[PDB]
Amino acid sequence: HARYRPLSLRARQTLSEKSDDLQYHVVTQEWFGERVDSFLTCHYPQWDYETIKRLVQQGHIYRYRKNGKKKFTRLTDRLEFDELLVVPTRAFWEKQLAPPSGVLEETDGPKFKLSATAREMAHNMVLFKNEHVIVINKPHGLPMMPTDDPQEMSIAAMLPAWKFTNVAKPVVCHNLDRETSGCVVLARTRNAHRMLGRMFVKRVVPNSVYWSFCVGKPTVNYGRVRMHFDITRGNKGDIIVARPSPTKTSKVAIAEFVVNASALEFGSFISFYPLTTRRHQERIMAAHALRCPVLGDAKYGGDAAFPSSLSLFWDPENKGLPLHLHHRKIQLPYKNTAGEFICVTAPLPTQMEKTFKKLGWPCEVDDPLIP
RNA sequence: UAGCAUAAGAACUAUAUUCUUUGAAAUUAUAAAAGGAGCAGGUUAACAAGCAUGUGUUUCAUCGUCUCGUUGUAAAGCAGAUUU
Repeated sequence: HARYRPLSLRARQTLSEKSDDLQYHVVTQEWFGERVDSFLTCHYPQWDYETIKRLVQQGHIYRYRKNGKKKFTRLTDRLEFDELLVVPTRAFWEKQLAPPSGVLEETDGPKFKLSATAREMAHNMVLFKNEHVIVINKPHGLPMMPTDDPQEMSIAAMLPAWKFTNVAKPVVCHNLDRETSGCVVLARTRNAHRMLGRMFVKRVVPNSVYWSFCVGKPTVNYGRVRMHFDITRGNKGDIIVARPSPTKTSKVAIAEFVVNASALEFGSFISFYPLTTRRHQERIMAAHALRCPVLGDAKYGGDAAFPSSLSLFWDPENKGLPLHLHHRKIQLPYKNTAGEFICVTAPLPTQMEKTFKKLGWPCEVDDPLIP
């Protein structure tokens, strides 16, 4: 909810101590030795153990031992005689600036019906599935989140389709562009989502690859690309200023590009291994840092991503050419029976398969750079 | 402020007494100042009851979209580097 401001540690402590919306449960003879978690579970049936643990471990719920200081306790610590246990209230969470933990609130929303054809499409889309995670081959044209036009299809909309024998639908762990296809990961459970979210933040060891067909050939076969973006809002779209040097408000974008095989100076096949997440880092780096736009990228390589070189295969005047960028070989923490991590791949889309076949290069090949 | 001068034989001498006289130093000492290399820290940054010019607005992030909007989070979150 709104009216929640970012608070430093001192500000949070000051607000917590000043607020009068606190309930003090006395520890009597009957609840002396009872554990904190059991006491809270008994006294707050409406709350969930997740909320209990979050509050206790983040300090929103504490105890006062008459010691002149508020002790912050673990869930496994025993209580004591004639001591207070301070717990906030709905008033504490709402009528002030301190935001609550993202569980205790009772927010809810409606549902949405899906057609049998859509469910079958989702089932065919699914690639890998276990008790924790799903990896699906998101197509080219479909978007991930709802578009500026509410009446449009989306992966978020289709999410309930692959709610296999689970009460709650999975949650997307990361998002792809509306023009890029390939693997996308869904966490089945909330704990799985929290654990797997640490993969998609900025990292130094690549775990996924992007196969791209780029017009032109970079001067070097393998290398690293680093660009600092200063995304800002514009009239309708957003401006993306890219610079080589850092800046206070800029965000870095790092990738490792390997030219798997280049036909000639006209076209090339590149693999991008990103160490960072930014709006359109792969496309921007291919277009500017490498000076080799993707074969279907009109947003950056306008009139240059559609070359007359491949007039025999693709019509240069057909601006609807799908982007020749494909997410592939996402590596997951979960291992297999052989002891090695699970690397889920996605088959190349129709256009990239056609281009590879026409150039004579094989399509189904294992990328050793992502073990 | 009233009281305090003066006094001649017993010979090293006894914890007892607050008296001989200061009531306002009207700062600025310390020379002055600017932006490759050296040392140190941090790299799990710094800031955050915010921001913008009384008003409008959640924070940070998941590679959305052309304003709209899904999800997580309220830190287990956010700069830059992660090489031998």
